[PDB]
Amino acid sequence: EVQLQQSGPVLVKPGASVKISCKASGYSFTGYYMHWVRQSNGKSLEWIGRINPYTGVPSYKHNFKDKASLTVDKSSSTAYMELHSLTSEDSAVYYCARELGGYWGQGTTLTVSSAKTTPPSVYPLAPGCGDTTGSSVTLGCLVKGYFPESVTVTWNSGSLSSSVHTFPALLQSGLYTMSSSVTVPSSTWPSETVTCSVAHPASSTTVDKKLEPS
Amino acid sequence: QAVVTQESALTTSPGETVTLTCRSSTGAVTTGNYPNWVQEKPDHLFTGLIAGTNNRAPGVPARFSGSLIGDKAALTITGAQTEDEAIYFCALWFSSHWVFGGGTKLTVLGQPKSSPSVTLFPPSSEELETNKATLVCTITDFYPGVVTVDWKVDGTPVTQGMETTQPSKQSNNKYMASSYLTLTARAWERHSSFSCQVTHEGHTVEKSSSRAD
Amino acid sequence: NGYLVLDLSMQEALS
Repeated sequence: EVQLQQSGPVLVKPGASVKISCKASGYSFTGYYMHWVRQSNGKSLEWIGRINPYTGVPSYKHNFKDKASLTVDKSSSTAYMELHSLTSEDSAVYYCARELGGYWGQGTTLTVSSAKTTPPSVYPLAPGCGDTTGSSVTLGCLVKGYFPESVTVTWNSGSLSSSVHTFPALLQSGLYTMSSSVTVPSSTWPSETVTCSVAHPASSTTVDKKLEPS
Repeated sequence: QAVVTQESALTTSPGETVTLTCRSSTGAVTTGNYPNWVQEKPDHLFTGLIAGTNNRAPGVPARFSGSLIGDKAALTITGAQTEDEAIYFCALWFSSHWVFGGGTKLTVLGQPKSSPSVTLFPPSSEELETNKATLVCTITDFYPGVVTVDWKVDGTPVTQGMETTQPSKQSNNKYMASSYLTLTARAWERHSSFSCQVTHEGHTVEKSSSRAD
Repeated sequence: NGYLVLDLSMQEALS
């Protein structure tokens, strides 16, 4: 079977360069072109270029000509893409694909950031004092200003999990922000303890917040 | 210059037939644009479907077929299955480069539709002490997984300082999202009413919080 | 003749 195995995730600082690999298996590597594609949040999918592995000739979209350099190693049947003068706008998921309507690699997540390791600040999300009581109550925890990803939020050492909703992170002001919520019966809070535990292994830090009525 | 446009979102049911289109801003789409179609499933999983207008990739179910309809490229799913719920992109060739469409979110109803549960939280006293203020609007348990979120302060539509996550699938196969309104401490204390408006299936629900007197 | 390198992205449509 065909396999397009890309190299792993990479974090670099602005101005550096990175070389992403794509190891082809299960077919004649030099018998097919190889494409490269970028997926970003603000620009969606963009075609970088393609390379003829037999001749080694690359072709680029005009806007990537000075950003990317495509090469191959015929001996290992691996295609390479080197990105130059990296900026934060180059942060994205990069794919190799033998053909756009066929086999794709699994993607390589590239993060370009000057930010340093930063623990999260955890803030409680609770209803206001003037809130109206209902059969249930929704609580949460705001996790702001951490880097790099990711965090793992746990509520009451895992006893609450069915009613948990943990949301994706967003990049804001060079740092990451996410939030998590849990819904419990009104008869359980504040009568009983509800705590969110936010683990951030990169900073070797964990922060627990006990939810209290505002 | 050449911009490719697809439908933002489409909904169908299991066993029905649905058609996705792909149009070019510069002119009609023809076989000279070699339309390719690719499917994205959650966690950046791309699977090619159609190459060269209508050549189905090996292993792709026969219910997927490509064609040209008028001046547009089309992907037709005859007898959609629940596992076809995904994002579908088209790519067109323009002489010397490819251009992707923005993608179409396809819902294949695997369960009854569900309205969103909306909860708006105020800035915590802890954050206000940092000279910052963030309002959080959590949205859960909506299906199909497409929503629009609008913020209003003192009745004025907000255009800056707000960001929303892309809908993410829940364990029960419904979707969830969260929206944030990032403000300065002074901005928070300088306005009265704050609102999060979430529209789903053309229905708008509202949650508001006003600074008590 | 020679070594043919394919780009399946650019197949001609079937008819």
